[PDB]
Amino acid sequence: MAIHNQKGQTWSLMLMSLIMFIGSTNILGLLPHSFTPTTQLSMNLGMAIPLWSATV
Amino acid sequence: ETFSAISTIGVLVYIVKKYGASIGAFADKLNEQKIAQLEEVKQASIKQIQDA
Amino acid sequence: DTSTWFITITSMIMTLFILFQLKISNYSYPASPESIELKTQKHSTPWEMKWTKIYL
Amino acid sequence: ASVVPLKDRRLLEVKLGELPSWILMRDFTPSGIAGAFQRGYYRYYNKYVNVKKGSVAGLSMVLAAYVVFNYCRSYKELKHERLRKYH
Amino acid sequence: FQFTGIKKYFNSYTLTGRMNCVLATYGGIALLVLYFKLRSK
Amino acid sequence: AEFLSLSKARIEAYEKELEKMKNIIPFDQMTIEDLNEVFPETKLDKKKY
Repeated sequence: MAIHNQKGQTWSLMLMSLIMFIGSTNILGLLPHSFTPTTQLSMNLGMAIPLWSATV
Repeated sequence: ETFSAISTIGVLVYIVKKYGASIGAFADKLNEQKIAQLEEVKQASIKQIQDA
Repeated sequence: DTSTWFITITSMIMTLFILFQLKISNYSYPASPESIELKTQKHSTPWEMKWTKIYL
Repeated sequence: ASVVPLKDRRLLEVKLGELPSWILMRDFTPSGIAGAFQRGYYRYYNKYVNVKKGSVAGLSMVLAAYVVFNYCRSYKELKHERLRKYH
Repeated sequence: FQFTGIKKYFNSYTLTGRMNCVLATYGGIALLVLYFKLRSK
Repeated sequence: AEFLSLSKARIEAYEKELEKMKNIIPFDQMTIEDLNEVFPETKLDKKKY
């Protein structure tokens, strides 16, 4: 929140949902036989491009 | 090949040690949260009575 | 492994961002609670000023 | 069958972690203050004793369920078993 | 009711955020080269 | 006597406000909407910090 300080603060309530999902789905997989969805390269090319081109 | 099953369950035993201090932080958060309302009700009460 | 073909996961990621924007949206900020004590002080002070103008 | 699986989690929450507030549940909230963690305790040996306000046995049962649920899918691939049993 | 809790949020930022068409075009073209290499084996 | 006329209801409305203020605090773990009278809420993008 502190860096932006604009009327671009509306966007920041989403960016803390983005940190809890890949914060969790990278921490679940350390278990014995679990499976991480951020291992496959498919969804990460759907996490970058609909967010990166939402900026330009 | 799951001797790394125990070591991801062994590290989660060492955090149960600090979890007995996490009750204070968790407990501490609740108490800290509790003090604010108590201050607020008292603060609210004095202002209303003296304005009358 | 080098997996392939990608028609999978990425359509099942945006259904997840209907969940995480539902849970995390109902949170509470400690700071908002310090703001409601300020406007209650100025209102009765102006009401006492409305009572002081009822004297003067 | 939706009211069947939804009444499973609302039974495995309000008993063993953590039974919240919002009166009409106020004495139901302190029902978790003693907690059923004393009921959940006896499975390991004694050692996870820190469950008082950071409750281990409330959480560490789901993660023990998600491991043995994922042991079933892996079983077909890593067969390895001879015409016998192990030690 | 998985809509009106977050419907005020959507038409705010999906004006730029809901541009998955570029993901759809870069995805749909990425479908084409893999069916083609298995066609020529 | 207009102060004795107009502010007399302002005294009793403040006196009745002390009655309902006792009602709201209640149990420690009481409610998430009954505590939403004194401490405020607003429309979109009010709380800056």
